[PDB]
Amino acid sequence: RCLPDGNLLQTKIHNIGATLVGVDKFGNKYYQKLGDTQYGRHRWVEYASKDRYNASQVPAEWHGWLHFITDHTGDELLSLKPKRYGLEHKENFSGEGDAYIYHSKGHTLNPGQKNWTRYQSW
Amino acid sequence: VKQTTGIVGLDVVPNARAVLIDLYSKTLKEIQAVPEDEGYRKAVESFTRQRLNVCKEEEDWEMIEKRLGCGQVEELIEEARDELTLIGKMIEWDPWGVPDDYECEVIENDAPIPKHVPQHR
Amino acid sequence: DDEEAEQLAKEISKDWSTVFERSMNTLFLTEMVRGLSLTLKYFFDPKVTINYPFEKGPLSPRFRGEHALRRYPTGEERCIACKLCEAVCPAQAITIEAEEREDGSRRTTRYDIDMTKCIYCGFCQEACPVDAIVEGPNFEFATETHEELLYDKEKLLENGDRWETEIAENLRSESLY
Amino acid sequence: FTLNFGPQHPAAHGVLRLVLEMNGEVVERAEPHIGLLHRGTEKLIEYKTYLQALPYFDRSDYVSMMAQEHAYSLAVEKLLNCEVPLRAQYIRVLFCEITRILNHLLALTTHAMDVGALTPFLWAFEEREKLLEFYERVSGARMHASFIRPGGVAQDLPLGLCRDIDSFTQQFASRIDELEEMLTGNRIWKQRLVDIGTVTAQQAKDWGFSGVMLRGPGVCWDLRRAAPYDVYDQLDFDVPVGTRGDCYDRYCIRIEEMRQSLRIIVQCLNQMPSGMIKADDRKLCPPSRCRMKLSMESSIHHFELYTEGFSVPASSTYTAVEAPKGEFGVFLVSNGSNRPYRCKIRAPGFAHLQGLDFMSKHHMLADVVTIIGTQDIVFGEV
Amino acid sequence: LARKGTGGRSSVSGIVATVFGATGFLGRYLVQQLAKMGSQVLVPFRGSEDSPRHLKLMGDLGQVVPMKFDPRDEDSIKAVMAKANVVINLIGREYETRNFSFEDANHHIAEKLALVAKEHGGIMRYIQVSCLGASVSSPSRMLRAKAAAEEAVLNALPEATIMRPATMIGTEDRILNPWSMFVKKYGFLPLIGGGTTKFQPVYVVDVAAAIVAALKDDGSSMGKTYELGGPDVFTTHELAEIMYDMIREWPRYVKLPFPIAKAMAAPRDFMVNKVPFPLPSPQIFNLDQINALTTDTLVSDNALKFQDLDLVPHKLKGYPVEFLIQYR
Amino acid sequence: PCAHPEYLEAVPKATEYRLRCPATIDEEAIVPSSDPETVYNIVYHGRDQRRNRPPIRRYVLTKDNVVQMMNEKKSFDVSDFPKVYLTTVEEDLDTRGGGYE
Amino acid sequence: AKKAREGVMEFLLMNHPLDCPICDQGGECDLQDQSMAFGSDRGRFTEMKRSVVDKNLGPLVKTVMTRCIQCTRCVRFASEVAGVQDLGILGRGSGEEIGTYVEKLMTSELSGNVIDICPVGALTSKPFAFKARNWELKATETIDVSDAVG
Amino acid sequence: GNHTAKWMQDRSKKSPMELISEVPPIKVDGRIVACEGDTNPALGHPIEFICLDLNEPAICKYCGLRYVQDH
Amino acid sequence: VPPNSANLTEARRRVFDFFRAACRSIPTIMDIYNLQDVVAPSQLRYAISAQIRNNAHITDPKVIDLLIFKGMEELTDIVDHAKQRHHIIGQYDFLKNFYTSNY
Amino acid sequence: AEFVISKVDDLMNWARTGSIWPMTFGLACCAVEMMHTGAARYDLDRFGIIFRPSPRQSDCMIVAGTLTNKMAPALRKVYDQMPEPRWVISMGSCANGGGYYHYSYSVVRGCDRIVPVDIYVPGCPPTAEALLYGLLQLQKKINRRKDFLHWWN
Amino acid sequence: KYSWETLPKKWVKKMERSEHGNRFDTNTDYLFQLLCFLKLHTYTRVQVLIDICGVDYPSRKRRFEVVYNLLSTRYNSRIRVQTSADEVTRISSVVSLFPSAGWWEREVWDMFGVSFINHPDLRRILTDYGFEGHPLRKDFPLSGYVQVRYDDPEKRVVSEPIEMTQEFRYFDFASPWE
Amino acid sequence: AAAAAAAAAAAAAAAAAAAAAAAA
Ligand SMILES: NC(=O)C1=CN([C@@H]2O[C@H](COP(=O)(O)OP(=O)(O)OC[C@H]3O[C@@H](n4cnc5c(N)ncnc54)[C@H](OP(=O)(O)O)[C@@H]3O)[C@@H](O)[C@H]2O)C=CC1
Ligand code: SF4
Ligand code: SF4
Ligand code: SF4
Ligand code: SF4
Ligand code: SF4
Ligand SMILES: [Zn+2]
Repeated sequence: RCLPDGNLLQTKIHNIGATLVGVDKFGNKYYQKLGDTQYGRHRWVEYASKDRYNASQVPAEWHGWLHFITDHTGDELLSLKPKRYGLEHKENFSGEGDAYIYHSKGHTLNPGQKNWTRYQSW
Repeated sequence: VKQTTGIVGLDVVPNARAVLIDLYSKTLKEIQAVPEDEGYRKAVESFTRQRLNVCKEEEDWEMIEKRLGCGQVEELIEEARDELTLIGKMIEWDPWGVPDDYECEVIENDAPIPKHVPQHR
Repeated sequence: DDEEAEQLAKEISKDWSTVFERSMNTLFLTEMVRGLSLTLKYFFDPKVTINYPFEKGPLSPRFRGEHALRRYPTGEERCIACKLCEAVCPAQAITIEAEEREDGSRRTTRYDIDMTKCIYCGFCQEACPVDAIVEGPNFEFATETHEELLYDKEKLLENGDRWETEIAENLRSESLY
Repeated sequence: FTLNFGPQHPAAHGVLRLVLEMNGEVVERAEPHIGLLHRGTEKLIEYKTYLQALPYFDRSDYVSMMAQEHAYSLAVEKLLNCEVPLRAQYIRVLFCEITRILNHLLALTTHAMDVGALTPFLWAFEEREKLLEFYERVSGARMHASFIRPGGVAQDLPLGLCRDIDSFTQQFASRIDELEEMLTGNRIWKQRLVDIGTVTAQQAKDWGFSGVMLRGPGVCWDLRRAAPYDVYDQLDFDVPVGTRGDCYDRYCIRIEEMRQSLRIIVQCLNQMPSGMIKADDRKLCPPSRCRMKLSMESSIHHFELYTEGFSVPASSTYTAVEAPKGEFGVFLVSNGSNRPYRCKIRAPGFAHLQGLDFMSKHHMLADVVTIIGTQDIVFGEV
Repeated sequence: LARKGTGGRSSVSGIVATVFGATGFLGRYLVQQLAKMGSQVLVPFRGSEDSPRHLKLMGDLGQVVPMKFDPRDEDSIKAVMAKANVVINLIGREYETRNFSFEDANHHIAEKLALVAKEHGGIMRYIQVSCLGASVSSPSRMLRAKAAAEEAVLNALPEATIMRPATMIGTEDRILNPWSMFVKKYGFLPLIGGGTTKFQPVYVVDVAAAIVAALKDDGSSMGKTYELGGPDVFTTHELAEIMYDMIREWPRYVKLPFPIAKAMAAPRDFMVNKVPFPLPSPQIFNLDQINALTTDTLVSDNALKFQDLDLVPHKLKGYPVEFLIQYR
Repeated sequence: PCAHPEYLEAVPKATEYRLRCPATIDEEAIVPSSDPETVYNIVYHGRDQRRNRPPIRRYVLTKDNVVQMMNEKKSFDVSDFPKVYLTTVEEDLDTRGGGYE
Repeated sequence: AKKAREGVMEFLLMNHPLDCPICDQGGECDLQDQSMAFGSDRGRFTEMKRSVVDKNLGPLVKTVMTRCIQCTRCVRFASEVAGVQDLGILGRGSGEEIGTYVEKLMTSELSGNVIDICPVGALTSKPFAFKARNWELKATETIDVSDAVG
Repeated sequence: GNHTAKWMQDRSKKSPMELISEVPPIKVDGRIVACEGDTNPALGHPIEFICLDLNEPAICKYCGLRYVQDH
Repeated sequence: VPPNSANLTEARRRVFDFFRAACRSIPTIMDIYNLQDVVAPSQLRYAISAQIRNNAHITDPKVIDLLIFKGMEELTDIVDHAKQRHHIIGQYDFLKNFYTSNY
Repeated sequence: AEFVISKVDDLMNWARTGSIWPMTFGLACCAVEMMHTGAARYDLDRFGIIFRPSPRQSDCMIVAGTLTNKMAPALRKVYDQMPEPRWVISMGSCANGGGYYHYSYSVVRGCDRIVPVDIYVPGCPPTAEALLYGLLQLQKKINRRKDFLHWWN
Repeated sequence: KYSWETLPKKWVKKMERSEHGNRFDTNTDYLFQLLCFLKLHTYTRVQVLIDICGVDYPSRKRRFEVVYNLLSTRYNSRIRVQTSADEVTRISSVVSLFPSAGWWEREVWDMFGVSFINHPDLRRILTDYGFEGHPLRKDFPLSGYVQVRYDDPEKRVVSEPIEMTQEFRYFDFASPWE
Repeated sequence: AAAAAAAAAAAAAAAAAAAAAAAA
């Protein structure tokens, strides 16, 4: 706890009756409080980064279960993530310095700014 | 006896039959100024005669509506007065008679229409 | 006429113990105390709200969010460069340039969806023959700068490999439609 | 005395830029300024195929999305002669009517938030966030569900959508009652709305209102009873028609039209035939993913329908449905090619917002936002 | 340069500039010229990321790439000038700040950018911007520093253009906007030295148009210290006469002898002393700006003027001063 | 004392609603594409709708034709007139079905 | 007539592979534009289509003979107009394969026009391997200056 | 590769060309294969029938998978 | 306004009418947009006349009607504060091209 | 030491990130989605965001919908009268970049042509949560300000 | 159809259709006179101008085609009177009959350029204030001529310079064999 | 000002459907 400075207190006021369904690699604890009441508020995630958290830290294995699109906890879709090309999540580093943010291939901030001139000069 | 036309603005007229007779007599008298061999004059004459007849025969506005099945006598008066306007307008900028050439192209297509589209009922 | 309409609409409610009913329902504001009572019932009822970052709104496997170029289970980008999505795109966001790679099988040298110039209508997901381009349920990719929001040629749309675990699920559940 | 009455509350009436020529507090004329939301829709559609043209329609009226896709689809089936199944018609109405509810839930309580009642807005928007759980579930996008395609409808309902729409319809009479108990009885409401923007029927006809502003005045005219364009000729529902024309009748209609739309939703649910979802004519309806991959002749059509298009034959029709705003009609001239040709979009709010000039004459300046309320003026269509 | 376009705002001009002083009053016009004639601009900012936000527009999707850099730390200046062929230098201060002294902000930086551009062989044109009359033995330590900056940018890097703009007028300037908001001391304008100063202001748009014109020019304008003077050689009092024409106010000047001013600006000159508090940027009374105000050397001599850039400056009446209307 | 006649008891908070989350395929839908009679009988020109239409017959009327038609139209007897779309209003509170649809 | 056309366009699309997305001539295809205009909207063939290896016809004509419908247009063009007589309709039945029986690059010039002759993607420009599509290409009715035939 | 050096600047994750050139060719029985896609004929590419008359493996154009006759 | 231009004479008459209108309206133009100091009335009259003369070779009457209508539109949107002012101040050989582009 | 400066920046940023009232230029549907992001389910009054109806007192400006070439001067005039610690959020494809109407003559190719933008909510009809996450990214942009440390240079 | 018998033959001058909604392609001179008919007439009562659709056929000689839609709330029918007026032909305005025609004709003139006779307040409704050019024509390019607008040193002002953008990619989907 | 004031009196609420309740 010790955060009376966030809405994280609203999540920690949840979890009082909720059951913990799995926890992904990053530490985000995925909770479920069904049966009681208030559909739409019976699946959430405790981000395990009580500060500096934001959305999109929820990996794709769980981002289904947590938006109610599926009923497969990330401990069940982890047997379906492709091993050959599977890639870990990236938290959406939007703005947090260059080389973390994404860059196109001509942005002059991207190492290896490609030239698009279709004609090959002499 | 009519309480009100559901339509807003079309105020209920108590003397519906009388003003209808007046308007249809005015229409029959004013339509004489258009050439006889024009579809407009045949139409005006025919339906004005039918409505003037049914208005003279029946007495109540309700019976006028019931026999002359054209909605409500207030809307009927609106139609008759608008028709008088049109006949007094048609006298001016007289469009009667077909000109010499008169190239009219009946592009009468007949595409089958699916009927789950609106059209009308 | 409005004068007579008023006279009659006030001669409709003109019998004692009806004038009294209307007077005690316009003096002891009674229509309004049924407003306050309902408002109170809702002041005490549970709240339909969602503390967002921790729990998010319900979606569906058909939900159209961040576009992701899928891959075949054995690597090999699924995107053969037919350009059907570049054609079907209403906003013309996708710019595809194709080159026979050295292996010999066609592939897109440039597959750049411009997310800002993109309407998220899912036409690309429908038009693509092999399900190469699909919309990942991400929808959380607000970018500090516009240039990042233009998704590069097959490199950032290739981040769908992370979302494949959810995209493959949504496709396995939607393909029945 | 000229006053540049702009958007009082932004995010509700976005680009409203009236220029009121007032007289103290009495408005003498209201001159709306259009074009602040004039995206090139009636030009951009001439440049794209009949499929690419459909997403513009959900973006024409932003509070009642699928009604315009349904008005466009019925204008590229009027030409195509593309007979759609019974299930496509029933889904198409169950969503045109869910859209009527999604619009009246907004255009009532956004109006009721401009008048001042703050809570009906948020209750109706919880209801709308329940109905967008249906839009978003059946197509994908919560608002712009490019779902009612020309032939039939994009793709079948999920296997749990009618149960959820039922579990919503059971609890939706109560929400309308609350929106009604909170606003209909109030003396602060009636006072703010009775005899406001009264439109005699001759005026609502003259100015081509043709919506909930043509049934306020008492003109019984609903293009679902006049020109039944779907199962509407099978579905039972009563069109509420006002008797005075004041902004309190149009509210009472929009709050009854939100119940008859509930009747139509419950009917479409209780009688939804298990048939094909799109027209069997695979040269107007792209074949399913399963078929185009397995069948070579389906793959060719999936290629020439997602690149070339229909190429609907040469004609010109005005298909008008009863969108929630009013008679939303799309006059679609069609050169033989696969791209439309001057897909003109008659959108109510272009004819209604004309009415603001005479509706809000001699009304007080604070009424000019109530008029804009009951006209359901959404500037995407204007 | 390698220009492939028609006008700008999507064209290319082969000028991937790094306008070192872009997040500044001169910088916003120069960046807009360079990125409206369609050329990349690598605007380097010093602190708050809100500084170059007004420059993310006026350039089309990466034509203006604001970058972070520390003025005293190299290996970051080299990173800002990594992909660049033009390097303009607008880094200058009129007031000493407790952290960066006059030399460490006017001379010891321009020399540093000059050296780290020399090392990064490929900077075709390096423009160096310093005030007019910034010659050694000028009273204002700002002009002595700005003269040493010219001498060190030419030595350490020859064929490097040097604009010499005189006090530049325009919106958000440091010459007229302090006088207004001091006319808001009830029309009280304290023209110092009695308005005997003779200085030639110039519409900042035209200083920018000259800074870009030495880029679009040929091999010439290299190592040639221009003097972007402007028209209508004015006097401080006379220039103030034109402000009161725009801002509707009645001329109510006063004269201040130079000792009185230098005593009134004796505070805010303990900048190096008052360590635990930064002073609020002396706007009108600046002991160094006053030392410059004393001698009217701010006049264009026979050195290169706008005429040697096919360019003629705008006047100082009408639009090029119509930013004062916002004070009426 | 309010809008609660044992009917608001249908309350908005559902708590058991979308019990089967959408992407969970408990039942695999089928969504028929084509009618069974049109699977192994793919003759199209009979089923065609785009192109299976009568061609546009645009024939010109000259003055002779229209004066002939005007003389042929002897009289506008009833049933040569467009029928009115008759619609009257009628007050009804909840009688359709009893308020239950 | 229409039933005969639909019949034949079903046979052509019967053993034809679903290569339209990966076919270089996907947009500019006689088979696609005749199926989408005169051929039936559906195909009843649900069996094992025949497939054909890709012959090496040089660094100009990329060959995918599985797509080729064996209409014989190219084997006539090389015999008559190009006049080199290298292409052939080897075999009979569905096993018909168009191309040189021995690996033989089409040494004839004027034999790159077989791609425009070809009503199907099968024979396509290998230089224009996949680089573009029939709809992206903005066309100008220019002339040529390589040889003086203009 | 060089084509893959135009869109991928990572150069640390294996290039898709190698990811498909390192999967072994699939033995089969007849002279024609299906390669409907991954496994599910509705989640793979349009079915592409490949000929295995040649001795070398015949790649599937859409998926890169390789098939050999296995006589 | 109905196109009474059944001849170039009526069209020219209403051209002079529009010219008199614009000239007699120049006061408000100079006032609302503050050009009474940058531009002289002679110069604004010069510009209006150079406009009406730049398009003087129009042997078509209806085209002149439409030109006068566009001009009245421009004026009415300049008189009122519909358009801004920084354009009104702006509204008021081969080798040197070759060196710049190829077009 | 510098720690006091670090904490005073943390405090200023906590203020400007807790109460960030945007002038919601709600043009078009993304204003209807923004109204859903202001509605009961995704509260914006929870995160402090109070939709101001006037540009005068507002920390942000969530331009949504198609910025028309005619509503460009009005948007610029509104942006010029926000108090300096202001930010702009582009919501929807039409507002952030050219969008469905990139090639429309009357539509500016993204508000990035009129106002300088700080967070572009992506997705043409962004999910109400997506606009909410865009605002939770604007909150990050505040938490990376440290204006006091820069005032001390 | 009853409407064609009564209507003066000269008024339905050029054309007449009989499906997809019936139309009376009339002449521009007899238009408002034809719109006076079909309204204020007992057996043809439209009263409701639904729409005024400018349509531009560049290959015609009378380029535009001002398609007046008309609903008849009384008889439940819809008639589409049309016209044909090129770029410099002022066409009669029917704002006097159906006052809804005001804004529709402002839009027809704005988009196309078909000025309307005796139409009070005929002023560009949709396009920008200083807009020159008529968008919904055919020869008007999609991206517009000078219609980019960006901020600049002319502060608080968005200029209107010549336009430059990612080139709109026109796809030639149209296939032979129609 | 002689402008017509909004008189908040009217006829009592009576839901007015169309005549097609039972048999069209
Ligand atoms: N203003 C005038 O009237 C005149 C000015 N000039 C010269 O023009 C140039 C630009 O003028 P103007 O923009 O108005 O000047 P400013 O004082 O407004 O500063 C402009 C730029 O200089 C940068 N800068 C200044 N000192 C430093 C430093 N120590 N470290 C890092 N960056 C620094 C500023 O960064 P930041 O914004 O972060 O502080 C800003 O980017 C200067 O050389 C100036 O002396 C010429 C004639 C007179
Ligand atoms: S959803 Fe796909 S097809 Fe549609 S605009 Fe976006 S990228 Fe293009
Ligand atoms: S994403 Fe789909 S449509 Fe686009 S090139 Fe790849 S396979 Fe073709
Ligand atoms: S030739 Fe190519 S594009 Fe045409 S039908 Fe055959 S595979 Fe498809
Ligand atoms: S021209 Fe093409 S399709 Fe015809 S036989 Fe030759 S290879 Fe086959
Ligand atoms: S970007 Fe899409 S959702 Fe947003 S306003 Fe534009 S059309 Fe609507
Ligand atoms: Zn394969």
